[PDB]
Amino acid sequence: TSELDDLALPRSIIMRLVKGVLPEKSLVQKEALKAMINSATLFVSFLTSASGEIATNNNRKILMPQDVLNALDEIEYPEFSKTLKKHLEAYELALKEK
Amino acid sequence: GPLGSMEKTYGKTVLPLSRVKRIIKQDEDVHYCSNASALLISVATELFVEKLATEAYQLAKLQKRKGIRYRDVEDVVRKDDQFEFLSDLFSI
Repeated sequence: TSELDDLALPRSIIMRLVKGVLPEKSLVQKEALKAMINSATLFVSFLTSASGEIATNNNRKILMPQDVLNALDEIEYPEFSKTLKKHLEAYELALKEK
Repeated sequence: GPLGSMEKTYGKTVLPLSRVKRIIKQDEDVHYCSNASALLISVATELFVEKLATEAYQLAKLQKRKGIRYRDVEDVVRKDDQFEFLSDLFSI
């Protein structure tokens, strides 16, 4: 879609994430990087939708950080939870400071 | 630290938040996504990319290759339950 292309996150930042978990000098071809850039967009939407449901089921209009954390269980990515909780704690800590 | 071990700053994403929010805003059912929520969604997306790249590389490695090919990414979506939500994008 032209919609996917319009929404796509920057190719270079995604490339760096990909190469970050691969051995030095591994290559990544165009069709593959593209597929992962587009997959990332669908993941944003996927997690967002599941989080918004939990907000709704809690009769809340604001999609809150705890909704995202609980959505990890619903979309079956609970292995991200410990890392996200660490970010949330640091985020709130920086916020008070800044 | 330069001459020390790598130290991550948590609470930040490498993604451009405006672009992540633009995708978030396409959801018809969401009234408002807070900034803290957007940040967590962004970091989760980083972790997702890493996960997908790792699985795709593992398949490349089994075929004695050093690089990720498109069919590697596709075979990951084809075989792995966690990537079911991508099944339409890859037309499998």
